[PDB]
Amino acid sequence: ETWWYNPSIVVHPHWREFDQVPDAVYYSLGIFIGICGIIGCGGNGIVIYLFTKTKSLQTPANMFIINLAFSDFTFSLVNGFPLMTISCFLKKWIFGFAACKVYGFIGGIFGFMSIMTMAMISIDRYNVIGRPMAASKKMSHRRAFIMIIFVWLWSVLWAIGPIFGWGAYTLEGVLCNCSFDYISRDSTTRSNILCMFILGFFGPILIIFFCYFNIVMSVSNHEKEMAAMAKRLNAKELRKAQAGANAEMRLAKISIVIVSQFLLSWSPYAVVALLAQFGPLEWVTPYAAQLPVMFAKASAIHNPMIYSVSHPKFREAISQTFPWVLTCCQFDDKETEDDKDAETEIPAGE
Ligand SMILES: *C/C=C(C)/C=C/C=C(C)\C=C\C1=C(C)CCCC1(C)C
Repeated sequence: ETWWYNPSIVVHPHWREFDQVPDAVYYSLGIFIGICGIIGCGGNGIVIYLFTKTKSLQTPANMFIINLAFSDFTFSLVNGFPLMTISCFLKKWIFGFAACKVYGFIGGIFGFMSIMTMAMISIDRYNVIGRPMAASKKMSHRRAFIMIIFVWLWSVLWAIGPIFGWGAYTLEGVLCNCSFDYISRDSTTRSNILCMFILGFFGPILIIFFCYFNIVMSVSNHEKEMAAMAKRLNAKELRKAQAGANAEMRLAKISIVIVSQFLLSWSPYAVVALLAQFGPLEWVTPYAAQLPVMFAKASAIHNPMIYSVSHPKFREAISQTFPWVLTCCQFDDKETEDDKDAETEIPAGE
């Protein structure tokens, strides 16, 4: 009688009025997300593997990197193959309501976790680079451990609403994947949406901007300070300190790119959702929602590749364990120099 009917999940009327997209579209969708599964799990596993097992990557702050990779790993796993990919190739979500809820909840829980984790990373950056060299503070296992616990609590908190009625996780677009309900406009649903956007999204963003804008409005605070101590009878040994700042600065840079990646990837979909909840629902067409959600879902497969082309110590480790990966991005000793000087200790004024 209909092409959208699902015996397990009641599809919202809105997605029911559209014609069914072509077969080629479903197949491309499944192939697409399936490849995010491969790259995502593959790439994130490597970072988790390499970071937890390499000695040069054993600093507390790196725990955030691992947590981020775990987040992205699980997102790519659950959101790709087999729940969505298989659903696409059958042009139907054949896994039941319970799976859909788990799917949507897992998508949100780790989506909120990746930015909040980034927030914790932006904080570390502010303590090492954002503050003055005299008060510079490195991350401690204690601190880091507590921070990720906050991350986990926070992430689960703002994504579990729909699990208890304060919102919902159902099918969207072509009905082969799940997410939260941004169509229904009841008090309950709308409050959870507002909470997701404000607490889950805007929240960590503020932390980010407040930390990076704070690192920018301190580049000069540091510019001067570097000199005052430089001519401060600071001998050739000064170079060391300088290398350290370069090394840290590079990582801070990286942090911003992965954050930029996240925003560029999620902001579109976010917007399409808001239109459906506050604007012309007629704009929210099958592709209007689908294509931008795919872009968002792939977000969880980028950091690893970003790291592989800009992270020196990490690039080192790869060359030493899975060198084929660095083919087009060949590694060289010179990439780790700044870390050498920054750590090479001076023997009593040398
Ligand atoms: C494919 C499945 C998806 C995208 C499930 C998403 C769930 C969810 C609660 C998402 C929340 C958001 C982000 C994460 C970042 C961008 C803004 C939100 C609030 C849409």
